[PDB]
This record gives sequence, C-alpha cells and structure tokens, in this order.
Amino acid sequence: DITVYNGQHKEAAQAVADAFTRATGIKVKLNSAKGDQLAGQIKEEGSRSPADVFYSEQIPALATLSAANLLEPLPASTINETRGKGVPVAAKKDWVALSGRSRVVVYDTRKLSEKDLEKSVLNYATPKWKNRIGYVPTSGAFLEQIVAIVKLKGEAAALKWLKGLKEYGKPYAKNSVALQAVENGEIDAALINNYYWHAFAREKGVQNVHTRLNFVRHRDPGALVTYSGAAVLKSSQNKDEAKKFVAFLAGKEGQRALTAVRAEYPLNPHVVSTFNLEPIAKLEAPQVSATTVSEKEHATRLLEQAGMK
Repeated sequence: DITVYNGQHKEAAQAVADAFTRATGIKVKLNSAKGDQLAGQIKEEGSRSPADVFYSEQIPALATLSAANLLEPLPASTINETRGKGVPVAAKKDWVALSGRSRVVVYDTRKLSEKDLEKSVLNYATPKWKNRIGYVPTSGAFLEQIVAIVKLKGEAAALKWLKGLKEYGKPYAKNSVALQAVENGEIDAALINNYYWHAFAREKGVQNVHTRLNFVRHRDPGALVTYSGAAVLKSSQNKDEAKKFVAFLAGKEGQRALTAVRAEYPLNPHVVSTFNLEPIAKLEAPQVSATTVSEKEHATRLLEQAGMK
C-alpha cells in the first residue's frame, strides 16, 4: 500500500486512487493539502518521509523537489505516455506531466456570441469593456496569467493589462463568483478557469446554463494552460508500487478515471474526456517555463502597482 501526497482536487485524486485499487488491489492513503505545503513538508521530512508518491497540481512543486534531489527517476515508458509538443519535460526524467487546465473567458450567450469576443485576452483591458469583463485579482490562476504575460510580452504589457482591468473590468472574490455573475447577467463576461465551468453545466444541465466558454488559442497569453504531474520519492519504501501508481496516472485507464470526474485535458492522447474537451494540442497554449518564487514575487508586486492588492 502507498501514501499519496495530493495537491490536486480531492475528487480528482479520489477517482484515480479508487480505480487504481480496483485494477490492482493496492490501497492508496491520501494526504491532501496545497501543492506548496506538501513539497516543503516533504523537504522537512527528507529521507524520513511517509510520502511514497507526490500528486501535485503545480509543476514548480515538483521542480523544487527535483532540484533538492528527492525524486526517483521514472521509466521512459511512463514519461512517454503523455509526451507531446508543449508538454513539460523533467530534465532529470524524475517526474511526469499528467493533465492540464486552461484559462478561459465565460460569457453571457443571451447578449454575446463568438464574433463579439476578443482575439487576445489582453484587449479586455480597454474602454470597449468598461464594466463588461470581470476578473479575480486574488486568484492563483490570475497570478499565473500575469507571470505568463510578462514572459511572453514583457513586464510593460503585463502592468498595462492590470491597470486597464482596474480601470474598466470588475473584480470578483473567487472564480465561481465571477461565473455566477455572468450567469446572472450582472456582467457580460469574465476571465476564469475552464474547469470551474464544466462542473457547473454538468451539475445543472447545459440546457439550463446560459454561460459559455471561449478559448483564444493562437499561442495567446490568454490561452495559458497549467499542468499537473506526479512523482515518486527516493525515500519511498514502496517504490515498487509507487511507480505503478504514477504509471497508472499516465496510463489510459488512469487518464479515464480522472477525466470521468474532472474537466482537465488529458495529456495521454488515447483518452476521451467525458467532458466536451477538444484535444489539448488544439488549445494552442503558448510555450512558457515554470513559475518561480521571484516570478510570483514579481507578479504580486505588479498587482500592488495596478491597485488590486
């Protein structure tokens, strides 16, 4: 049996864990918390860590542990299951990308259609959308969006984007709050994560849902896709089946378990989501490196400068 450190959604992790158990008969305990805590928790424990597998929602968390020489190398077969143009690769082949969640723009189909949207998420910080576009300045995805713009266009365009949003758009406490707002007819559209919406339409019933998602594509900064992955620790005493778990995670069946409950694009190409998701490669997400401490530091300071925090 193994103990998994999970930074992923408990629902998404639960699915993979139980399906894994049916397929093999191996029990997988779960330790759930944010991707950061677990990574540092694993740093403090070191060679004396209970963690057998680290199921992180973010790649940096995997990186810090890879840079700290704590992760066990995965068989090329495993890391190959989800290989594809734009997918994150472990320099030391010591962790593997599993799923991806994208940035989107949900809008009110009662008022707007596609021809009514922008070709760049950047054009939303203009007078054309004064109080017509919403955002969540305190979201971790909103921070990633800053970090990505800076990396794709430069600091100048990032701060300009932020000041324009503050000047025109409208801030919402959480992502779901920005979606309900669009669904109520309080605001035309809003910048959110595709996952929060799929789960809303499935629960209600798409025919009772007025909101719709828009994807910018074109390697736009608005097409930013964040990846999740999994890794095994060198301190594992069940490395035998810890590997098997990460291998399941990347394998078609494991991909099917997650996508049966989660709306995250499968990196394994032989998998069909139960959610209306186009192949991940079709999103045309821009190429970007992992976010660093100083990078978040930088983006957070830009939020202060924009007057959002």
